[PDB]
Amino acid sequence: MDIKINDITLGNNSPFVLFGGINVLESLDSTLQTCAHYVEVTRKLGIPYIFKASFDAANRSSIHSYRGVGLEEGLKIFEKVKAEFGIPVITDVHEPHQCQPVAEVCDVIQLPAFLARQTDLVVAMAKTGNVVNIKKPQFLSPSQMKNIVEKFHEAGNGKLILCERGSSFGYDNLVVDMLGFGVMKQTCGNLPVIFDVTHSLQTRAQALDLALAGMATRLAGLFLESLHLLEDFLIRIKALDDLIKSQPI
Amino acid sequence: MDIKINDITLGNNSPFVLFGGINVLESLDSTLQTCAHYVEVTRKLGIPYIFKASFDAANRSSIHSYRGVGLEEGLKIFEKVKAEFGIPVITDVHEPHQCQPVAEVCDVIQLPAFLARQTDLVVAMAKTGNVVNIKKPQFLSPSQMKNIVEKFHEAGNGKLILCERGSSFGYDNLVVDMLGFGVMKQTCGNLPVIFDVTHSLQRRAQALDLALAGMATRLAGLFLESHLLEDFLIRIKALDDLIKSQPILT
Amino acid sequence: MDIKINDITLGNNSPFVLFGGINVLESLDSTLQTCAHYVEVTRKLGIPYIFKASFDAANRSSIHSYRGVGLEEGLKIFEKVKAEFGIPVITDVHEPHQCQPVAEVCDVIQLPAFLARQTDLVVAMAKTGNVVNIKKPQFLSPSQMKNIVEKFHEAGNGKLILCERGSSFGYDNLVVDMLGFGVMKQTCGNLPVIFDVTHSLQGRRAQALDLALAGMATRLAGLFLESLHLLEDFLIRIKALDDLIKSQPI
Amino acid sequence: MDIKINDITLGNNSPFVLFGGINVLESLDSTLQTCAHYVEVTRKLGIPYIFKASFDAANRSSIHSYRGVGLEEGLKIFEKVKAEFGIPVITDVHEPHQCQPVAEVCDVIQLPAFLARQTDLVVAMAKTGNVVNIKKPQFLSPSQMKNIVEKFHEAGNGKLILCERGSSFGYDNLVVDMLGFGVMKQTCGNLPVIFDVTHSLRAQALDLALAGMATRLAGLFLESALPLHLLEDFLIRIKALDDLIKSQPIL
Ligand SMILES: [Cl-]
Ligand SMILES: [Cl-]
Ligand SMILES: [Cl-]
Ligand code: NA
Repeated sequence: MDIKINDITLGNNSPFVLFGGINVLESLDSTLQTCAHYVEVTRKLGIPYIFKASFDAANRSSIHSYRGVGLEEGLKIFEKVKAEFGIPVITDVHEPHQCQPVAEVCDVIQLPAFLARQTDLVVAMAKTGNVVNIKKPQFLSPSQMKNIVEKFHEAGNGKLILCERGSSFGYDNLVVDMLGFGVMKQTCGNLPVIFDVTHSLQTRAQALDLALAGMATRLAGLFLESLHLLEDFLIRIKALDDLIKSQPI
Repeated sequence: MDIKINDITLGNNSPFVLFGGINVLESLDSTLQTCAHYVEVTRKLGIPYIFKASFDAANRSSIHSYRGVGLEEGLKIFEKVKAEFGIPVITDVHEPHQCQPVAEVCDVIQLPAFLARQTDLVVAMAKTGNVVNIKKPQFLSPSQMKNIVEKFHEAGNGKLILCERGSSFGYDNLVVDMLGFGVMKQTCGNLPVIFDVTHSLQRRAQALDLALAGMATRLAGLFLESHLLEDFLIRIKALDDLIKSQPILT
Repeated sequence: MDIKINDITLGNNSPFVLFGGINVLESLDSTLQTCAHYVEVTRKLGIPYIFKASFDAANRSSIHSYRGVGLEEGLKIFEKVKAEFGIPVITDVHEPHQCQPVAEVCDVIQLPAFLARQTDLVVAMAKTGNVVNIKKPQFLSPSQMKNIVEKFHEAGNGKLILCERGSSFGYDNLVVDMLGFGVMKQTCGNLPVIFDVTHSLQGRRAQALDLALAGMATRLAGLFLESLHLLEDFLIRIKALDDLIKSQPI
Repeated sequence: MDIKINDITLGNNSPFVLFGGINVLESLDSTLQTCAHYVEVTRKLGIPYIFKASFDAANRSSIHSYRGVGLEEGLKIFEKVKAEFGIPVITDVHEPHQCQPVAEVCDVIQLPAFLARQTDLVVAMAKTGNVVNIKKPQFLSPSQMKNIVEKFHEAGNGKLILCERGSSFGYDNLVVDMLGFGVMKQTCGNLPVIFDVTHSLRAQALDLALAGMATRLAGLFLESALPLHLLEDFLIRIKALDDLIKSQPIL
């Protein structure tokens, strides 16, 4: 199943889409400058591009840590991003009440990994009718993903992306099971599967090897965070994706 | 470090405390009935007991499964449980705004595993001044519990219980690392550590083996998401009494 | 199923048997000293005891590392240990040809964990008719032990002990699944199950005590352990727990 | 570091080498037939090829299951393969005494994973001077491969291949850590790394093989286990990705 995001076709047998941008929104001008760069690079490489950021640092590690710009100022920055660039955007939500007004602005809304089993947030996300990105928790198997998709379907929204970020492997370590992408396609009705290579690594030659290996299994998209390093990175990812997508299934 | 919960002393060198009750509150009548059974068994054996229930069923497996009575009517039920049995109670909270009103009635407030890194919730829980049960995520290592404890301490609350639930072990399976109890005591100032045996089991023989193994390491309490109860508790009490009666090694 | 090893009765509902000694035999005199210590402590505590050592260093870390005294001198030392102390002994074998000569002298022969699926070694060990200790590989699940047991039975030997040594847990780490003991008992005919606490690991001997107590709480036939009187202090506590567990009806 | 195996160059920056054949040697005519098919297909696509089989199946799922033709007859069969097709061959050794007899006939000798820490066997394999494939145990981390490599070096043999076969992942189940390849390259001096996709496990073998080879590897290790007739379709896709990845500079 493909999904249309404005102009963009996202699917497991389509050219890969890049989801990319900043950990946490800090200021308008800082964001425009990051986004500008991703757009120029993707535009000449001809890679469809969706801008990502959080407006809220929900898991900030110290009670004195930066909070983010908050919802109100974050949606303003997102509104500026879409008007200046004409691209879709994606952000995460952590509370049912945030869902409707986030979804008014942001093309894709994201269910945070920690919160995948929070049923009221699932329902409030489903209700908006928007494309939803479901971040697979490190503690859930690719087979348990259908249970979450079932909830979204029962609540009447089938426009779902599944997003891989690694699996718990002993203490304090992650491994990405390259067979899990296939399992998710097979049990979840060939919904778009994308690969969050950045969070898979947190526990760069390493990021390139991992991104290539995951994209070799034929995926809808790549999901990251951030002289000319991105561009050279994406040239290599595009070369692989083009080849893979050109072979019959 | 011991924690006083009304007339109960909770600590890794005190007689173990049983936490248990019902999954989700629906009615007063139904709650009082379950709680009465726990009370009668634990009283007969002399085991301290804290009644546990959710007012919001936040991770129900179907979206349309009953969501619980909700905050307002839930707290009314908890009030009547406390009045009728004279025991402490515990419930989980989900948003910052819930913490104060819940803490007015519930002696222990519980931080759900999936919220354990939500800084706003941790702060609002800390500010109640109540005893807090921290449920350990199955993907978090025992040494990472320190970081959560730290956040609570920064926000002014040291009355913390750590609740073991098992660890991710390949796909689907959980294993309980019996060494992780000691790592938590050692790294987290010997806060009371309790063992949620049920979650780890996703059969009576299995629950018994696992509960006995954990209690053998010397723990403040046993946490169920559960004369069947009585027979099980007779065995746990036997082990706990033996272990606790002996001094920690020289 | 219980096993007689000379005068010792090994079984999951019998008093636990301690297995211990040294890693690699170095000389007759230091062997006899180490054994005397274990014998002194276990006799005074009333615990049956089987001495263990390797005559071999098959996995020695450097090609220049110490080899051990080897089979011929190894077997001589085991003869002397047995004549001096009148206790059974246990050693590992890594090659099929080693099995019959080693079994001449050693009461129990041990299938190293790395080799537990090596069909020729299984067969050669089985043919000796001796008591065999099967080390569960860290990479095998408890439900797979039935397959190795089945092979030993096809090769004609049912005097089998199963030995837990932990399971792979990410890179460079082991966890012991306390539910595995019960799975082995249930699927392998209640053969004696023993717990290699020493290999399951890797303040600190705090750790070995915690692990040993947690494992013995599940009701096991025996324990593998290595040594002012730490061994004594550990065993007093393990024996108290074992006596309680074994006095409860299953 | 590259290794020459007769006229084949094996290396992490060279066209991938296929190590393929069967599990256990069973009979002469069947072996030759299966080898013929591998040879035909790899020759057709220009893929360097090394025939693999065991003469001693040491971990059979039942004790009286056929162990294989044994050393003497197994080496005769390998001789016939090399004579008929003119390709290199690879087999596993199980005891020190086997190492010399096997190495005089076989181009690559393999250290089974379950024996990987047996020092006596490592020493005797090292002393042949033969190219050695080291099979990484599923319970061993990538950074611990350097300890095995060091024992081989100490005994005088540096012609070593590292073979990935997956890592234990909970019970009864394997995951391949795609970052494990780079760790082995970095810590073991960029010795050739190959990927045993068969023992790491359909559509799956292909996904897994393509992911592995995307990280830039010296070879692919499989048993036909694949259906033998779909071999060409499988290899066309591997070769396409390998040719892409190898054609770009590193970094
Ligand atoms: Cl996660
Ligand atoms: Cl092992
Ligand atoms: Cl292995
Ligand atoms: Na208060």
